[PDB]
Amino acid sequence: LFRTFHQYYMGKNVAFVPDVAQKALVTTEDLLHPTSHRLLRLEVHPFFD
Amino acid sequence: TYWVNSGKLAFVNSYHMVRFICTHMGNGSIPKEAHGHYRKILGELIALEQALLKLAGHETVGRTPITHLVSALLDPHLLPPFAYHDVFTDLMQKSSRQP
Amino acid sequence: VIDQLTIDVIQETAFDPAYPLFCYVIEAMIHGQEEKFVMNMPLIALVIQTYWVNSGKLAFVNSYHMVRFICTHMGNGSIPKEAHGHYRKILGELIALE
Amino acid sequence: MAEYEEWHKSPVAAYAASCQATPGAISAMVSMHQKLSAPSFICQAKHRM
Amino acid sequence: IIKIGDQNYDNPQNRATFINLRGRMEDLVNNLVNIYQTRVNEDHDERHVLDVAPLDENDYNPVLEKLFYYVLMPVCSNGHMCGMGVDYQNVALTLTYNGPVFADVVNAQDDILLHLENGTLKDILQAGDIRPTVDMIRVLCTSFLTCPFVTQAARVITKRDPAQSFATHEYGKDVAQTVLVNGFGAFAVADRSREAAETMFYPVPFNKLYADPLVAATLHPLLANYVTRLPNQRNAVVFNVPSNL
Amino acid sequence: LDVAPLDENDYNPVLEKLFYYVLMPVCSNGHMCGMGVDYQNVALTLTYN
Amino acid sequence: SNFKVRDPVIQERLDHDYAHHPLVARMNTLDQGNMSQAEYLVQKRHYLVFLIAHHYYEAYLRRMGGIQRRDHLQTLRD
Amino acid sequence: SNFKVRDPVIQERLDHDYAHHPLVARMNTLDQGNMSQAEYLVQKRHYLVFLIAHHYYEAYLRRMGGIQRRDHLQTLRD
Repeated sequence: LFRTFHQYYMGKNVAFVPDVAQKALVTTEDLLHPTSHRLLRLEVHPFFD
Repeated sequence: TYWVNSGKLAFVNSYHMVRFICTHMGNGSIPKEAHGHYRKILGELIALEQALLKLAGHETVGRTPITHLVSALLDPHLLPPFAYHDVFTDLMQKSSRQP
Repeated sequence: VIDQLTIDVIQETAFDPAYPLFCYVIEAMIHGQEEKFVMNMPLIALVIQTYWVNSGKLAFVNSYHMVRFICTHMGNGSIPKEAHGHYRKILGELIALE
Repeated sequence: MAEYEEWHKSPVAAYAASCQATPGAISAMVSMHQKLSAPSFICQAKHRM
Repeated sequence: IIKIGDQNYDNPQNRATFINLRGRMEDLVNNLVNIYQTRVNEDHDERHVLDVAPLDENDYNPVLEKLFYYVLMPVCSNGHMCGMGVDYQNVALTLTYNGPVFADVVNAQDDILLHLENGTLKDILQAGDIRPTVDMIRVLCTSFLTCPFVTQAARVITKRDPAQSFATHEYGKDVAQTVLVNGFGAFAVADRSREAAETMFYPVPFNKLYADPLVAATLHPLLANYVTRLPNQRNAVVFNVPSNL
Repeated sequence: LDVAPLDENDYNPVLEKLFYYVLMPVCSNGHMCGMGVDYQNVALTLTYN
Repeated sequence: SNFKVRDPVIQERLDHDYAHHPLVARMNTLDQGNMSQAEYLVQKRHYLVFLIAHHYYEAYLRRMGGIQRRDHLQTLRD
Repeated sequence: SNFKVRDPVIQERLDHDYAHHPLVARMNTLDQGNMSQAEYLVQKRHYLVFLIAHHYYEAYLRRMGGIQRRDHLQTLRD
């Protein structure tokens, strides 16, 4: 587990954020404002993701 | 000698003296009464930059993040006004702007 | 069972800049074992006591098995009586939750 | 010094002279260093500052 | 399904080929040279066999462990927790190769640092400010015998609850979890002794409550380079975890 | 300009900035100055006796 | 160093400095094999770690046997 | 005194009062040059500051070498 750790962070210069990790930081009023299609588009079902 | 005679604690002045009394010296060399007040400083001063990362977005603009722009506390072109380790060659390598 | 005063102790250890590295060496050598802890109970009663007297915080908070073994297997006055009370309140909480 | 050329003008020093010792004045100085730019205002209008 | 690396683990009848147990130390005083022969010969990057102690159903209960790591520690530490991995044979090389441990001329009930040399134990015991006796470290040396190998991770793929077995795709009926075997989670390591932690420990981010960059940057100076190159990932919610964990 | 070299792990830029600009002018109520030192006069006092 | 941890700074050659010890005679009985001269010094040091631990645990079990009746009650007569 | 700090009040001529010291022989090896008689007493005093500091730091590094194995474990035999 020192190999799989060191293969991944060696020359990483770009960091990706999923759809889920950028919803839990948005407040309750920013998500409904119409400048955000993309977070609000996949808010389809209550129970699923 | 200074925490026992008067009720006050020395070495508040520079940051590097306040940092070294916390990181080093877990001893009983300086009193536990005066050891807590130095630890409350760095324990809070780290707890400020946690709040400064909650406001600043996870997203960027180009190569430069948004966190570098929104507050001058996070903007690295502001420098601490006393320099002991060589800041200037670090700042020229990372600035999109002209230093 | 947990009051706000004992969370105030557990949180101060988590933000400690001078937390001892030696209690990671012990916990790696115990690695959650019944027999291997009883061999070392005259050692961990020194790491806890020299970390509760030198500073107001308490050690061996990382894993569950070190917190469980301190509450059950001593029943004595090795750890100071104030410092041993904070460990009992942790397992008093977890049982009351379930 | 040229006081018209820094990120710290005069009225920052005028506020620190009459601060209280209260921990609210610590968070006043931290919320003071917002940058008055255009993409700062996006970061406050989301969080309702 | 337990995935120990490549090979799946399905049945309890195939327990001996995948899981190797190690019982009491007092019972294993006979087969104990056969343990050290497997420390040198075997390839631990492709061993695919995990070492755990045998468990007694009247001793433990999983709910108190689950109420501890998932409820009480993410609250009280506010999520500053990373999965610390241990290299075990490099730990006891500091302890046993001391010199006051090895030489039997030194008194057993005597202070350690009066006799100890410029190594890592002079710097690790200067962190904890501990004055143990020579009996104390010599008992810690004995724990090297049944000591396990490198910390491993096993991904426990189970099916979902019968109220939740409706899924878009075929993998969507299976929920999963990686359990770090023989490792332990740990707080922010002291910055006065990061040199000693750099010779013993390494970070393994494997879970959402246990992948924290401000803790993981202390354990290895390459992730301290990663956090300071791009400060987007200084949060726990945002931080990138490897696709193999 | 005689300055010791920078350790990347121990440089820590933001925390020096929170101490000098925020936490010190509150607690001192803005009573601070920059101090100059004549370093070869510091040895002649400490050593030469 | 992408595959292992950093090596600790410890003073070399404990064999020349003390012994006068029976377990160092057990160290020389380890065969060299196909390992080089520098690699033989490494794995001989690791084998010393096993011998010290097996010695002090064997000494520990005799210590925790506890005090027994017949030897103790005979000495209370004097 | 518009260009320097005030001079401290310290008793003069440490050379005549103690030595009996090897580093004062190093002081006389400093050449006078074009400096006057009063100015030679000044810069010879400043050179004594450098010799005391270089001596006690060289003595300090030997002190922090720590206790070593072979010399100590031999004396534990007695």
